[PDB]
Amino acid sequence: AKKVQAYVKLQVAAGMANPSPPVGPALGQQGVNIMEFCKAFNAKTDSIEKGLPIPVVITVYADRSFTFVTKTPPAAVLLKKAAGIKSGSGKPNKDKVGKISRAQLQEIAQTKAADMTGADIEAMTRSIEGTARSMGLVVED
Amino acid sequence: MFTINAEVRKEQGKGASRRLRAANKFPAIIYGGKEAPLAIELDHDKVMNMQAKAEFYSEVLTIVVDGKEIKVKAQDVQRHPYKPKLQHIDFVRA
Amino acid sequence: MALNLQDKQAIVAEVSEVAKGALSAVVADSRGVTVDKMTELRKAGREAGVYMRVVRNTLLRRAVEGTPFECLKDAFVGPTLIAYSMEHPGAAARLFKEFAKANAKFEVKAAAFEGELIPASQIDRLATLPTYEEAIARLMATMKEASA
Amino acid sequence: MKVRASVKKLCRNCKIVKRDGVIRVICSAEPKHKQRQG
RNA sequence: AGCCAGGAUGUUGGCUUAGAAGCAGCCAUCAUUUAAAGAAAGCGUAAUAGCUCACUGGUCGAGUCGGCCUGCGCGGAAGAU
Repeated sequence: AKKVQAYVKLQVAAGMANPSPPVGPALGQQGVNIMEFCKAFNAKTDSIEKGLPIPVVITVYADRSFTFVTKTPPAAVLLKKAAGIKSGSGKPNKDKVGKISRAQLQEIAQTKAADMTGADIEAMTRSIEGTARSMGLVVED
Repeated sequence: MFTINAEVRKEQGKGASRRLRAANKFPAIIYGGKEAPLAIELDHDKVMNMQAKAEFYSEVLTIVVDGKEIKVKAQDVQRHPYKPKLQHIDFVRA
Repeated sequence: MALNLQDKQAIVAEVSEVAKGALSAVVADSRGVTVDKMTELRKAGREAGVYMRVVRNTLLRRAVEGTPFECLKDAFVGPTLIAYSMEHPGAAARLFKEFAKANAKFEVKAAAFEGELIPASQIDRLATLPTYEEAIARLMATMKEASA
Repeated sequence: MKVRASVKKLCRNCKIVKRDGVIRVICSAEPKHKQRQG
C-alpha cells in the first residue's frame, strides 16, 4: 500500500452481507456496487469467522467493478467480548468499577499485530494497557 | 557572597547627599562594635541589582573600602518614596 | 528542547548504532507522511526485531554529532534531511535492496542514495548482500546425474 | 474606521503602523479593528 | 521572524437540549500513541464536516526579546473682522 482513493469504513455484518437499516445502499452508491458485496466478501468470510462487526473498505473509483479489501477489529471493543463488562463503564468516569485480566491483554493484541507500529511483539502490548485503561479499568496483574 | 565596592565620603550633609544621588551614587554607613561609624558612597546601579535578590539582606556581605574587606550585614535601607531607587543604607559590622 | 542531559541521549543511541552496527541506508524524509515510515516499520521489523531504527535526525549536533567516533564520512550526508538507517545483528541483509525497492515507489526520496560507510566507495546500489544462509541449492543435482 | 485618542491592538492580527505622522491600527482579519489616532 | 510537515487516540467526555460531535452552555480539565498534538484560542455549521491556532520536527544560519531608568519629539488639539 502506497496510494489510497476512497474509503467508507462501517461496522457491517459477516453472517449475511445484505443490510438495509444500518448500511445497505449507504455502504456503496457513488460508483460502488451492492451486488458485488455478496459474491466476493462472503467468499473470504467462510474461512475465518462471521457474526461480529467487520469494517470493510471498497476500492471503487469509476470503473464499476471494484476490489473488496479486509481490515481488523477495534482494540477498544476487544475488552468487551474478551475481558468482562461489554459497556466498559456504566457510570460517569469518576469511580473506577471496571476490571480486566492479567493472563489476557497480550494474546488478544497479537491477533491485531498487523496494524501495530511496535517493532517488538511486547511493545504492542504496552499500548494495549492505555487502551485497556480508557476509563481506568484496574487489572489484577 | 556579595562583594560591594565603596569610597569614603569627603563631604557629608544634605546638599552633598543630593549631589551624590544625582551622580548615580548614594550614601551609606557602617556601624557596629568598638570601631567608629564609617560613612561611604556606593555606585547605585550595582547595588540596586544586588538588593533585588532576597539573599542580599539575609547573608553577610563584603564592603571593600580603601582596599580593605569589611564584613557587614544590611540593617536598614531608605528607598526613594515613588521610584525603584535607594536613598541610603545602614550596614552593621559582622 | 531540554538542556544538555537529553540531546546527548539521541547522540548516545546514534553513536551506539553508528559504531555497533553494519550496512546502513538513507531516506531523505523531506515530507514524511504516515504510511511512508509505516511501510519501513514492517520492512525493518522483518530484520530480526527492533534493531533497524530510522529516526528523523539530520542535525549537525545530532546525527552528525556521532560522526567523529564511527562512520567518519557523514559530513557530506549531513545537509538537508538524512534518515541514517544504522543496522545491528546480521550484516547488510536486504536493507539496501528493500530501501531501493521502497524508494522506487515514490516514497519521498533519499538524496540520490547517499549511502552509509561499509566498503570503500559512496553511492553504489549493490545486490550482493541478499543470500547469506542458503545451503540447500547444492542438493538438487544428485538424483538426476547417476543413471547417465 | 475608529478614530480615537487611544489606539490599540485588539487581536493577534491587528498591527500598528505609523503613516504620515499618524498612528494607525491595520488588521488583516477584522475590518472593525482598523483604527486611527485622532 | 518567515518557510515545509504534522496538529492524532479513549473521544463525538457526559448531559440538558430541539441538536451540541473542541467551540449553546454547565462542568471535569483527565489519561493514551509520545517529537508534539488544549476534553481546545479563533473562524465555521443545522450539527457534524471543513478552515486555522497552541505546542513540536525540519530548513535556515546570527543576533534577538521586552521590561526598567532618563533626554528630546508625535497624537490627544474645534471659533467666530
